Amino acid sequence: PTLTIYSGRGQSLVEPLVKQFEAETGIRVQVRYSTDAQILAALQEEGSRSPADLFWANTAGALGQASAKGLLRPLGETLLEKPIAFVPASRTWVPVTVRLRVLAYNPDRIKAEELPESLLDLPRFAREKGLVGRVGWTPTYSSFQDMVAGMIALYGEEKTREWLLAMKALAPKAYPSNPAMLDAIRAGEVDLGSTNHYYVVRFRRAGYRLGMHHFRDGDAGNLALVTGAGLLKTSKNLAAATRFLTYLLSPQAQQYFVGNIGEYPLVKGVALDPNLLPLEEALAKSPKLDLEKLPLDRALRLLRETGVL
Amino acid sequence: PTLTIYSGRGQSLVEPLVKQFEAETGIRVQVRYSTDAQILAALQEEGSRSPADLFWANTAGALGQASAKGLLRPLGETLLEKPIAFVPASRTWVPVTVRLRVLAYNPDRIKAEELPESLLDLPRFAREKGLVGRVGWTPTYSSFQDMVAGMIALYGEEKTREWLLAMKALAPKAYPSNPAMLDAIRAGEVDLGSTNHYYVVRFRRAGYRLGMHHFRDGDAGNLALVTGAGLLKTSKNLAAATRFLTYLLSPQAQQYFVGNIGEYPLVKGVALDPNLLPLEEALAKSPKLDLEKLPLDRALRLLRETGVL
Repeated sequence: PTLTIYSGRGQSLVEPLVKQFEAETGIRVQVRYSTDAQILAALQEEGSRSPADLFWANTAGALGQASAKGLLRPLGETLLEKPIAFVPASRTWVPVTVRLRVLAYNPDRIKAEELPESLLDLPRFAREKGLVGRVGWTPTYSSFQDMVAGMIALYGEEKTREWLLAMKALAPKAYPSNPAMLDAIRAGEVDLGSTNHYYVVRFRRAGYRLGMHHFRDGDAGNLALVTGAGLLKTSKNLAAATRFLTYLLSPQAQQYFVGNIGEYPLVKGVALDPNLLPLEEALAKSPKLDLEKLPLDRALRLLRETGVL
Repeated sequence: PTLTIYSGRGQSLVEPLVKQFEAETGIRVQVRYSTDAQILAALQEEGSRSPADLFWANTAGALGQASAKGLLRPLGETLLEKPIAFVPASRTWVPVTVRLRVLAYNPDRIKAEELPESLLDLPRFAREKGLVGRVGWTPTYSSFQDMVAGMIALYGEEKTREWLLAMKALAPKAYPSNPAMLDAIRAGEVDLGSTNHYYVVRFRRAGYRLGMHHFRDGDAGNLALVTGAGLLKTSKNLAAATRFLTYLLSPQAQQYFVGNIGEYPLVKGVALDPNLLPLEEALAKSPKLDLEKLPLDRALRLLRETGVL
């Protein structure tokens, strides 16, 4: 017998936690690593004969799909009472960490106080600072796509399309990863880029003074990016899988998420990092959306039609 | 309940952990942030305006000085049995984390399999590979000076002098901090430099895949840099102070050191980092010196007299 996790989270993040869990509990664990979307597909393709016990996803939207598609078991109050925020109405999965969209910038070139209060205002701001050809983005990156989906949810397709086309008119540089983009900010090739907060945290911990800008509370540019896990209906190892979800919400595992990964924890009693906001301040930043139901479908359509993807 | 800590560890490291300890226990913690050397001066000679409970030091050498001066309470088997290694011969403080001297290099530009087995042979390697002006060091940095002290213990001053003079013949570049030197390694100003392992870890976590060369087991260039904490003879808050010492060895605190700081833990119940060695491998690297008794003053004198410092 082995606990089987299907993970849309990265191996360099998952593996050390799994190894610790194996050592402490004596439970053998096997992990499959794919994208959230590939995991969702495989879980459906495998039907009743899936060996899968848990789905540990990079995104609330993938868990929302798994739930809506009847893959997930309802969770009890013991697990669902643990997180401080983001517990789905479906009560079929548990949020484990949250990450924030932020605006990274070079603080030698831009004063914090002149930065825009809204993402929608970013293209005008970039033209104010003469930044045509001097802004970066990551059009193929999952969280950027999530952010565009939140824009649709808040503002509608037309305003979101308008923004995409305005962004394209800035001649932005596209980077295949967030560290590539942040390196370009450090080098002075671009002066700003929308990214995930923990990439900026990692650069700062390494000694690079990269600016971390938050838009006004509730702005689409601060979208909350919730990760989480659910138990599958197919699970034949429910006690081990419950033990594992418990482990993911423990102070120790949560300290790993904060420290090793740079993400915000969702339980209290975790030591933060001077580069992170207090938890209550972090929770204030995102629009209050149904994160299970972001219109990623419509986001990809717009990104394709506008020439971003 | 209250607790006074004299910390030679940086505020950016100590503060988040102390805040969580306060929140968790209701013990009000007061911290003095200073250097290990300034704290020693206070504990042996200069005095305090109020009694301190704990010396949380950056270095085993400073705790060893405090011990030699008789300023630390003896600890016994109940506290000292938790750490896996590095319990001091004096048994007057508890080891909390370990860091390793390593050789940072740019793996795009340097072939790992060609790097020397001993720090002593670095100047020859560098001269042969035509790397004059392309080696960096941090002459003013505490851990560099510790490594030089390890050299004096292992080799004597005459051998250490030769090495220092052979180094100087490479026209090495001097950097005010480890991040500055690692940035120069990334940028291409130099190709390698002796540093502490966690600086390389932080660079790798940010996406800059700098190399971490370890010398052969026992080599002076792999010196173990142990951090730790001792109870002072002046301690008025003995209950809170012993509770904190226990806390520093707890799974959550140890996870914080691995994650937030990048150091090696000294307990087994912790999730590591794919950029760290397994624990036993890290334990093999350093020579087996009495870390409480390194000739730090001789190292300082020698660095000043060879004009390195």
